[PDB]
Amino acid sequence: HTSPLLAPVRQIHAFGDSYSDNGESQRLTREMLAKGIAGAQALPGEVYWQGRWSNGPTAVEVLARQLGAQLADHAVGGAKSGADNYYGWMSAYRHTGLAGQVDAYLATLDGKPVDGQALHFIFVSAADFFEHEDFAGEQPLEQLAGSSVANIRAAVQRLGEAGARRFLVVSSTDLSVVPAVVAGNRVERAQRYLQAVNASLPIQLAALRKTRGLELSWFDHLTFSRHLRRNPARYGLVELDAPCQPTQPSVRPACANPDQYYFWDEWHPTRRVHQLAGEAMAARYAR
Ligand SMILES: CC(=O)SCC[N+](C)(C)C
Repeated sequence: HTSPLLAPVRQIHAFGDSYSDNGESQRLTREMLAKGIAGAQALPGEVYWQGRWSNGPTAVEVLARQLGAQLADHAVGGAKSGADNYYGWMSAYRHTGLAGQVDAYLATLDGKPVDGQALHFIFVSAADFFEHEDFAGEQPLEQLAGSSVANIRAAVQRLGEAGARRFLVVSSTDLSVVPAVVAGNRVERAQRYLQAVNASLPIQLAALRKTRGLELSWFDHLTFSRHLRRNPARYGLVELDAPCQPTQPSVRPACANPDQYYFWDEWHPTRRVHQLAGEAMAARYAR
């Protein structure tokens, strides 16, 4: 039996990575390029919609629309769970990881309290895995997952310390079906990492929720994607594996029917999947 819906939401503060970013990586990389920061690149790039790492709004943007909430989206594409980014060259200008987004949010309150009614939305950890795989991190995956979990728990604790009371934390996504992971022959590594994060993180968050009297909702993105991918026609999806917009090894013309595709590029879902995800996340809350 379902439990009572949570109270309505009028303001979201979002923290996370390319699965949430609604323009920050674009703004920050333009700033870095202007300053001549060594190794800077324009992100996300030309085959993306209005600075989102997709062809349309991210899940948290759709969540805000569904709930009748204003969104302050602090998320930065590439953000790790700790202080820094997949893009190592950003650290010279800004710490854009979850920990750095939390520091910047708390430092910019301008003598105002944290809004105890605002939903603090956290969606991070994929970049920890992509960085470890792409640049040969030596940490065993079980230790990398434990660091991801610790970093997310520390973020919730630090936001709660400052006055936050309401959270929605998203699980790891199914990294094991990401086209770049499939192409890297890294399906089993992704499965082991995401299972370690998803078993441990909700245990840690439940303990913290009780200790600090928080309203903290857990969104299991893996259950969500397994249901979509097992029953795609129900959702109007046709292609679950091929990116609509190939970028590796080079950019090729986009598919004609992007709303029938799961993946936009080799790492990121389409606007259609972000829409279903944001509707699914909204299901725990009253409008
Ligand atoms: C989940 C993210 O923030 S990743 C963006 C894509 N990347 C792994 C190639 C940096």
